[PDB]
Amino acid sequence: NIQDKALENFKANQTEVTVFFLNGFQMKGVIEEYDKYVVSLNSQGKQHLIYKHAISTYTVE
Amino acid sequence: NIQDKALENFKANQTEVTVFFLNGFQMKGVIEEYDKYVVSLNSQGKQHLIYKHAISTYTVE
Amino acid sequence: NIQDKALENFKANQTEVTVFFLNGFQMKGVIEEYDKYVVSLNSQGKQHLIYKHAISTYTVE
Amino acid sequence: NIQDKALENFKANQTEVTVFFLNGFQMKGVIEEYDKYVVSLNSQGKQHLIYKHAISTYTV
Amino acid sequence: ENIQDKALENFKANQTEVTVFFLNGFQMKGVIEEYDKYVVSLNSQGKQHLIYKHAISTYTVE
Amino acid sequence: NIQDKALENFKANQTEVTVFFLNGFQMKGVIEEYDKYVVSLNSQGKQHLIYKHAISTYTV
RNA sequence: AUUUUUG
Repeated sequence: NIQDKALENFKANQTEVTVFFLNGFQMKGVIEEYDKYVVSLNSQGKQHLIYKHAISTYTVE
Repeated sequence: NIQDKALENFKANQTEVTVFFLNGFQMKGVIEEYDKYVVSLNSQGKQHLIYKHAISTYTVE
Repeated sequence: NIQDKALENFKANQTEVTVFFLNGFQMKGVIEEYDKYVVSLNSQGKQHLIYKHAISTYTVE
Repeated sequence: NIQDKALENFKANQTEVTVFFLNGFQMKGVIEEYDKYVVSLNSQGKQHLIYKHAISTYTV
Repeated sequence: ENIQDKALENFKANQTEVTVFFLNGFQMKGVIEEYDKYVVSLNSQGKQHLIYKHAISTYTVE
Repeated sequence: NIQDKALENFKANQTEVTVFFLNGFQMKGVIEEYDKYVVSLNSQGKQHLIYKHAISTYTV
């Protein structure tokens, strides 16, 4: 299970991740929480709740 | 459940959330009800029964 | 399950809903009958068997 | 289960149905077979095996 | 009752020229080498292609 | 099952895989690891955790 | 509502 380990890892190290969506949209932020379907991303201070079915790629720095 | 506890929060407080669809379009309204597949959003008097598969993110102004 | 309760209501009350597709297209008709995977709509005479995966939102007044 | 009741009468009566795809493109033909995921459509003279996930609506 | 695997089968053995249609509009021609629940392997321009079924719209011959 | 076989192979010898996304875009790299849903691809120095629902084709 | 038909 690479996913939970990766999300867990980001959440922990408070890594600034770039989330690429399927429609070409994107947000740079920090993964705060997450379950089987969503992912909570703190970006520019505002909280964004994201469905994984919309996410495409998670990229680091 | 990160999702459900978030969906209940908006629901309970009549919070004004912005819903972003996978097609870029966005809607603002209160979360009247929800379940495992859809979300009912009261917005501008009219009721919108929205499918989760068509949503990508939730946020507040 | 809010989805089914809302659809029987649209089916019973014989109310004219507007179906918004993911690609931006819209159709305004009446919800004949439905099931798990699809929805039969009587819009502009001819009938249409729509997949819920193509649907974004149901909008009533 | 309305999806099958619909896919049966189209096949049984060799009904000419219009298939609209998610991208808006539309095809015309007769449904010959179908299972859980795909549907075999004969259009003009060539067979097309189509995944339901690629379909938007059926119209007659 | 499962025509998907009945169709993917005849193709494989007869190495018949199949034309794959992607949802994104793309096209690819070739012979079905292998397949399963989630993917399909199509051999085209001397190259191998492992394709997700969720990206495919339709299969057509010739 | 061809998926896990192929995925494991590329991962075995760290092959040069070209991943095509549903939007036609492509990224060339080596499949580090993978699971039922995602795939970790190192390409151009960066590491990308990609969901299988977002991928279209793998090429060698 | 997270890898082939309420996606």
